[PDB]
Amino acid sequence: ARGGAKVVIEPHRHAGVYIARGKEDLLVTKNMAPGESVYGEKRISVEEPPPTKVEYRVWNPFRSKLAAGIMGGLDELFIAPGKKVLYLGAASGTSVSHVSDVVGPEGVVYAVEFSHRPGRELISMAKKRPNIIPIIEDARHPQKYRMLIGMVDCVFADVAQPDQARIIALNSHMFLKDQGGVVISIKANCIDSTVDAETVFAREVQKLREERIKPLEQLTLEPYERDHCIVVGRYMRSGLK
Amino acid sequence: AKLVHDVQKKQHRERSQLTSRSRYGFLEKHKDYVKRAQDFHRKQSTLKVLREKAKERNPDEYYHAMHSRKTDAKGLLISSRHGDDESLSMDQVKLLK
Amino acid sequence: IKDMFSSAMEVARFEGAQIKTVSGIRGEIKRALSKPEGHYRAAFEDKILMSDIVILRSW
Amino acid sequence: VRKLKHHEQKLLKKVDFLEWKQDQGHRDTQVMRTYHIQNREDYHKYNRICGDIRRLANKLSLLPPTDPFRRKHEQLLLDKLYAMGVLTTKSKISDLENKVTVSAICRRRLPVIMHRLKMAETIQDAVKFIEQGHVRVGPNLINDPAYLVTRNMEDYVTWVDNSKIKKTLLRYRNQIDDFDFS
Amino acid sequence: GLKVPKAVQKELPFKSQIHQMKPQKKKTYMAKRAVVLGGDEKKARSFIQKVLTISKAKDSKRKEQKASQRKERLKKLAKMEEEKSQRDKEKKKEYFAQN
Amino acid sequence: SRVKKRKKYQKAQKKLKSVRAVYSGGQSGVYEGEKTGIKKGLTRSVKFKN
Amino acid sequence: DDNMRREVQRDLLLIKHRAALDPKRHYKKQRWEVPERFAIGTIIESTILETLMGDEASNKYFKRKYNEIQEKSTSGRKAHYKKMKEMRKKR
Amino acid sequence: QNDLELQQFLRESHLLSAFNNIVYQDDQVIGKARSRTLEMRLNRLSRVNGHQDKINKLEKVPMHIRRGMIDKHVKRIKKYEQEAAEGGIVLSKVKKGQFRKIESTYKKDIERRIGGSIKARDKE
Amino acid sequence: TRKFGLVKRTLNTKKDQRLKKNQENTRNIPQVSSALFFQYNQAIKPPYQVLIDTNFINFSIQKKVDIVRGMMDCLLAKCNPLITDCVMAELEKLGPKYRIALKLARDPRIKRLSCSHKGTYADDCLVHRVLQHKCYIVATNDAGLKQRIRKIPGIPLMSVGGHAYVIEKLPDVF
RNA sequence: CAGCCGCGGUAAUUCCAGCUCCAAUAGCGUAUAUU
Ligand SMILES: [Zn+2]
Repeated sequence: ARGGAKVVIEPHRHAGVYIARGKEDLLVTKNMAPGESVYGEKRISVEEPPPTKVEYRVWNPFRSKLAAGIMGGLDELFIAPGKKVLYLGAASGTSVSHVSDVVGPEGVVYAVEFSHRPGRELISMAKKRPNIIPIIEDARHPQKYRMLIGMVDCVFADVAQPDQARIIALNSHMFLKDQGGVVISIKANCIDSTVDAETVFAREVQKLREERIKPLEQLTLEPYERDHCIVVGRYMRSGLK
Repeated sequence: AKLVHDVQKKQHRERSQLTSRSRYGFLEKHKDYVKRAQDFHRKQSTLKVLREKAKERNPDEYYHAMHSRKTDAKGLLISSRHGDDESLSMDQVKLLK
Repeated sequence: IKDMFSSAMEVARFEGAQIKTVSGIRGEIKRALSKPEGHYRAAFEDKILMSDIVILRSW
Repeated sequence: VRKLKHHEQKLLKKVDFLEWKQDQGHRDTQVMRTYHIQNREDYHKYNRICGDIRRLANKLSLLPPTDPFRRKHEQLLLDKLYAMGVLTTKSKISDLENKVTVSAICRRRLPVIMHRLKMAETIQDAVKFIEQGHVRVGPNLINDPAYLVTRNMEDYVTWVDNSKIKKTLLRYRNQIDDFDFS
Repeated sequence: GLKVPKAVQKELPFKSQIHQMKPQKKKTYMAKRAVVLGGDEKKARSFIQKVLTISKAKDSKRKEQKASQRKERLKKLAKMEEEKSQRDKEKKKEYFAQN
Repeated sequence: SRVKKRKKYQKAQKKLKSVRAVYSGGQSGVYEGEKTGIKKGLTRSVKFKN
Repeated sequence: DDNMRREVQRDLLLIKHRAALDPKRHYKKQRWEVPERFAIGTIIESTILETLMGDEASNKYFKRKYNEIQEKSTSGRKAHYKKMKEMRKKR
Repeated sequence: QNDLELQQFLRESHLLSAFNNIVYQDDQVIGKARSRTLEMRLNRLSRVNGHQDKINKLEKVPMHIRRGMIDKHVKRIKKYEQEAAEGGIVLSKVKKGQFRKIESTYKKDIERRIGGSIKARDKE
Repeated sequence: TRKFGLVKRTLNTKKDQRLKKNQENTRNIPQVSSALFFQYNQAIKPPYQVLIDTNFINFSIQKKVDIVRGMMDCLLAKCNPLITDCVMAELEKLGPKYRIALKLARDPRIKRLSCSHKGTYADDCLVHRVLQHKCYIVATNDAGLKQRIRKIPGIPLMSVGGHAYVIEKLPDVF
């Protein structure tokens, strides 16, 4: 895949995601702000009828755990066009841009980041992408931005902390709708470096079950990542049974 | 091979057609004969089925496709090469020319 | 079949014998042809080929 | 009727407006759909005839097995039904209870006979061709679809002369002779 | 190929009749009319034909190799089935002696 | 015997890649893509049952 | 449109049959069919057919493999039959 | 005991008594007696090598219908035993779980519907 | 003009949606665990986590083997014994003949483990835990559950045999 | 079922190239007894 190479862009099974077919397949998203690259990724220009230029961006699975999961074969991605997503652990916003591309103009991405210096980049990106709201605040205390966030459709959590289960529970009990989706990226080394990764994943899944999130499906992100897991689950406030 | 020497399992090589008989071609063996005989038996079986069907045909059968299909003077079915028509109207012909 | 024998007397002693083809097709010597002398008629279980060789096993 | 809720179904387990136990699974409607039976009472007349056959077979069975009366009457019944065409075989006595069905009689009706004779592509086509006056059984024209064909009478089920169907098939084979009227 | 005699073809039933086209002797107007490009289009036609030929040959090769593999491992599983059946036959008689 | 254990380990290491996805380190060159393709109908996520 | 599929249909064949483009590159088993909706794009940092015909080593490989397939296809057929029957007529 | 027709006549003496209202021979016996005696003989032959579940399977009956039939039959059996105990009359011994065979059993053909005993209590 | 072959409209039991039987009318291949070699579970290491089944406790009491002490002697490493809600519910359903087993299960060295499934079936619950995560060791003496755990690769099995516990399919125990 | 045996040939012939695969390894099998 080089410059000037032709590809055929067709829809993925997931809504808002596309595949560029060629000698090598690519996962792509439709660019909200055409003509710019967030982190120097390859971009694909499609002329569509006067013809107006439409541009797509390549989603790197080594750079984004969500792309690694989609390529590894998740069944249910709750992130969809038009939906409200609460992104926890926004960082510079590389995967946040792709989440914004997936949810599209009608969607809203509440991107919560604690550190101020990646928060500057997140705020600057939010100008070109109007559906991203930067929340420069600790995700461990959701009561601070309760005036800012209301009733999201999905919660994605990419934060790597030992208490991420309590963080996810505290945000889901306030902002997540019932029968909503929770997509969690788990790093066993960041959670507990002593015990093995299978033990870490099992304990985190059990903690979600205690906090009333029902795990639907389980995935390990190889060969893109080592000892990284994605848990997709449903917030059943009524009852898991 | 529990109790067989590897000298017991030597390869016995195949013999060829005689040079005086080389005009007739390759010397068949059982492997060639089986292919020839199987081909003949398959052909004869389907020919027997066709003969039986031709014998047991009912003269009084009627199909709606008899209005479409045609039979030539020899008594065989006419199958159109291009038809799925063949004739062009004068309006089409004028534009094409 | 030709070249097996040299005369109809030689054929007539061996009439009724098993013969076979290098292919493996089995047959029987049936009668001696009048002309030419060494030739004979044989019946096999299948059609044989002009590339075939007919063999008769004796001791 | 809308779909019952869970608490309603428990109080209304027996409720069904479309399937009743007296309908017997709509077996009659199934058989008439299979063999294009137009009259509504034909299945039940056939069923009464099948019931007579099965009642007589049951009585012959309750007779002792080494009874010349029983053996003679069972062979008489098997031969008569086989000659009509209701029974495909004469081998077993038990076919007089197992293989006597309404469908067995309905397979001897004229449109089913024509469809098996390849005269018509469907039984419904055969029905229409019968009512339209194309079919004769011997010299006699039959415009009744309910007419039952015997094994002997199969050999004279043919197209009527001067039939457009007969002219069409002869014209297809290029064997139409207008002296014969086709 | 199979050669059906023309008498049988003449007497075959309507469903069972054989469709056999004749060659055409005369050039039709559409045959004369048809335009065939050259140069780069001819080279593209050559390229596509070679690519499709290689694709079909490769698919056939892979199917034949898979067929050989499944035949061998089916034979192995047949042997395993016989030995397991014999063991279960022995075990049933050994049980029923106790019961 | 050491050489045969070595070649057995190489064979098993080649076979494990066909059995399942194996971490081989992160990408070093630029992202060329998926050299074997992307399937949208196949799901490899192990699903929780009750 | 129909015209769009007509003008790009070879590009959509070289992707359907991409497993027969490089002897060293092998793909996962995908029975790819042309979708009802698609688009043709260009990567920002000449169609696939033109690039592949511009590559000369690939053309040499395609020609060699095609000739081998031709040998396999024509062996044992009518030409063999006629040569075998001519050997009998010659003497 | 090795003799056959004597043991058969003893076993089927109740059916012949019930339905002949002797004609014990197979070339003379007709009707329901013939049908039920053939069924008894065939069931007895099939019992030893047939799995009991596939051999004896009751006719499907609704719960309240079958429970009422069993209750009325048990009332009949208990009444019969009570009179045969008051007027001191010796009766054949019957097993603890199984029902007692009586004339109502043989005439009504109740054994097909309610079975010889209660399989649930027999299992427990 | 009238059509030919006129028939009375009736209920088509094959194709009518109002009837119940007609009213009734992606591929998932799970990934192989990265904890596993071809049959060897390499991620597992002490302290092990042992899912206990009810009959394991009963045979432990019959053979007078301490649970935590016996597991530590069997494995020569520290262990965490886990009793699920369905296992404790099965012990409670066992009745008043098993209150000793109930109390020895209530022992605080055994850590409880919550269940979010309907019913109380320890066999399917433990097998589902096993098929999800490869970090557990299944302690049981049930023949069927033993066969299921033996069919699942990478899962150690503990049993009560003779005087002490015996381990199976754990290469580390020498 | 099997096949070191073929038709010539023993300086005679270069052939399923020495048929392929598996496991332990200075060790590795069999028989019988026994937990
Ligand atoms: Zn449980």
